[PDB]
Amino acid sequence: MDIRALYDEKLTTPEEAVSSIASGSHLSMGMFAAEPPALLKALADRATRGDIGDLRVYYFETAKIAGDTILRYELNNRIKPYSMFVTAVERALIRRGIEDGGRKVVNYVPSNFHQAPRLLAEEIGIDTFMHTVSPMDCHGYFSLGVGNDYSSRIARSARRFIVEVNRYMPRVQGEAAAIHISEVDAIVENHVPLIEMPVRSAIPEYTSISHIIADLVPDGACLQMGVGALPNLVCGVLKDRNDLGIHTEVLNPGLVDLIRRGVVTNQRKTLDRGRSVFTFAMGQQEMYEYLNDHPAIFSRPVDYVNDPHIIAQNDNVVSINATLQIDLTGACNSEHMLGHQYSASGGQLDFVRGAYASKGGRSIIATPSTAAKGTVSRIIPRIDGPVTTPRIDTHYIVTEFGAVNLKGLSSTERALRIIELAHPDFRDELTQAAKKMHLI
Amino acid sequence: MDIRALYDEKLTTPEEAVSSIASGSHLSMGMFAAEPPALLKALADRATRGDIGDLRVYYFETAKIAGDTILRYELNNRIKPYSMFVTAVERALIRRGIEDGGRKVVNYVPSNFHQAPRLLAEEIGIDTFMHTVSPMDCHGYFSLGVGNDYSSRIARSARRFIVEVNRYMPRVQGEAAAIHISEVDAIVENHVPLIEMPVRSAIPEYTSISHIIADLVPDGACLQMGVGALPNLVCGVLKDRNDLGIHTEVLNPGLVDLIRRGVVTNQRKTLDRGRSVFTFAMGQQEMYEYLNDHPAIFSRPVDYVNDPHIIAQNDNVVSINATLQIDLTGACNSEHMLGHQYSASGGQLDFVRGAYASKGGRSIIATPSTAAKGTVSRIIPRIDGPVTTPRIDTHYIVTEFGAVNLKGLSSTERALRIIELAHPDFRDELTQAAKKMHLI
Repeated sequence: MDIRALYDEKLTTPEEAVSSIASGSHLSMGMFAAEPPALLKALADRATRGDIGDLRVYYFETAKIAGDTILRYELNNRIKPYSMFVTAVERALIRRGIEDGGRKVVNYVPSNFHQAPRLLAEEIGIDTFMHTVSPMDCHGYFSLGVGNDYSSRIARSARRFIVEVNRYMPRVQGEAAAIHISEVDAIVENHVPLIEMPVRSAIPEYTSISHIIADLVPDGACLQMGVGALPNLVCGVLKDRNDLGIHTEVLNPGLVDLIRRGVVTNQRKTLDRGRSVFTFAMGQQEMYEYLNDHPAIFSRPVDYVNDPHIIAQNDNVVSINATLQIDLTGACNSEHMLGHQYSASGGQLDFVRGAYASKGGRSIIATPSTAAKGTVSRIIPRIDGPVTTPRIDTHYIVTEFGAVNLKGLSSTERALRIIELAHPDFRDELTQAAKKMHLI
Repeated sequence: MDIRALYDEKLTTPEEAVSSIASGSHLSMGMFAAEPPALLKALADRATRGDIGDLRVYYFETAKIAGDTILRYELNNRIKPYSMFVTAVERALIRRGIEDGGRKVVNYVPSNFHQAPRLLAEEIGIDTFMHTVSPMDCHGYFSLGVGNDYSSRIARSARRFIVEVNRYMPRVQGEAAAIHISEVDAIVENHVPLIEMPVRSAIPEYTSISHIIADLVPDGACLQMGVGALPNLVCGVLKDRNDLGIHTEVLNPGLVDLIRRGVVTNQRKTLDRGRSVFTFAMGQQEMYEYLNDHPAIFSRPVDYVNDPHIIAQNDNVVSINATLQIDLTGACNSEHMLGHQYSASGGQLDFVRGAYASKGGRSIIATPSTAAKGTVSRIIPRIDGPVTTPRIDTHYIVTEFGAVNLKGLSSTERALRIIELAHPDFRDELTQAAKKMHLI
């Protein structure tokens, strides 16, 4: 089996590589940084030329890469976004559509991220899959790098798999993370830095928040850190710990810093002992570079990583997630769009459930108590509509004013303890609302 | 070892049995038919005489026995309902309380039923547990009979366990279903028929619904279903099947009929092969008598039965649940009280999740399309507030007009297909609503 010959055989231009994708078919691509820019630019060009139509693209975790190519508003009639998370890119599209005669331009597909591999392969069906990969090694394998998720599965289930080789994509070890040249239909090469998450600055509230959380992290904790600035930054208060583990949905810079520092050994885990487990990674160049050939990091597919039964196997799980609002029932909301709920597709609830089921486990959902320079309360009477984390599932809630374990508390006990986590400026107003709702 | 000597030492009157329960303590009891009428009457009398106070009662599945005695409105100032399900009994109390100067008289404790054993025993803590049991056998064991649920844990974890022996309570085999006299603190005897779930008349829509559902059940299916005329009718249609299995939260007369007919054999199950598994039972005298000493019926605790990971290990699970409303997003609502959501505490979602995870599994949620002589649609634009089954979890929905599998469908595809399950009188209005909501 000659790999070098197979490679040359499949190597081609972005233009020719995407030239065969059928109108009326289903396409998917990797998450975030994995989105292949050369391939997506060439696909967008096809649409611009009017050479493809009715192409449904099903995907999670949008990046400017897709935002600026296939997803551009002008192509919305030809490349139809079947978005499975609604992010800043989709929010902008949706608002533009509303302005343009109330046009629906984003087709949200409700789902559980943890079920994405089966949903895409079996319910939806994907004909073409495209993903950035690390360069082929001397045994004929590419790596999915920062992506496993549903990507490992759809790379195989799709009729055609097209890869974009990028020397900047780290070579990552993981379950089905390695792709043999024989599993690939076409190859293009494009060496450019991976897209980064924005770096964010700490706010004063994070000191209290991080301090409160630290007191809640037991010896040998097995960490998951949710998306957002808060869990990424709170991670740093654990610099002084030892023998921590990682089993997380998203691998972020804060977690990788703990690995770098030797804080994370993974020696107290039941599953994947000795290796930090994640399903996809987002960060900056320093983090991406560090992942390359790292023998103590191991990606796994999302249907493993985000299975609460699997999460719970490891003792002393600590899940730290952020939210946008907490209401007086103890329900939480991470959705930016008022009156909508797309964020429930995320893996937050998987870890809320999984951490609580872990022996010695704790789920923490945290937020500053206010927004807009202290003028807006993030502790509210009642969330408008369907929630992200239901009140029956919430475990620990934290603001800069303290922590409350909600499990086993009555609705009266909950409302009273939650009001005390609000900023003093709002407690009277919240107490009256609770009275009106008959929560107390 | 001398069990008759132990029985005689522990045997007492209901009045004496409940006399040492502390004020300001936590009491729990069995579910439904499990509630002990003589003990509960004696406890209520104790409150009436002003001899106990600040007694919190934590419980699920209320029955007339509880409503008639301890839960009587007039005793609300001494015996505090910390209800974990809100049923007809609590709805009546809540409404009466609002009328009576807007008083809060029921204190809902949000939870997952599947976590009840741990929540009651650990976060909440139970000082006294009371449960009706079958007569002591020659080895010194009583059976919890109709109830396992969280009862088998709390009978052991409560600081005192008081039983009410009733020869009408069947001797049921199960995991931790049998409790030795050495584990019982006091005994009273009260032989009276168990309370029955009322038999309700079928509505016309159930004929079509039971056939659509039955068409979705293959031979070898492993069934879970609720109580009522509809499930009874479904079981009626299923009388022609073979080698069905049972793994259900509640065991009902319909399922027991299939056992009696030899339709249910449990030979195709992966877990508990050969035995019908349930966590509590509700029905009529004929069904209760049938459970007595049945070697092929096996109760198990709710943290096993309602664990989606456990449910999913059996192939071809079919979960059949009812709902009150379905909205155009595919979310379902089972809560009777407008604007509120107490029904999410029930096990419906456990089985929605577990059935989908099962190999060949299907979760079905069914409702007639209208209410009130066809004047009100049960298919609605949008549920008012938090839901029972989230749109991200719904699998199959059914009305008298057919069935839809929602998995993998966009918001537009869902709305369009769901409207076709609504009564013709409402389809135009629902389509308009869908457009306004920007679903389509």
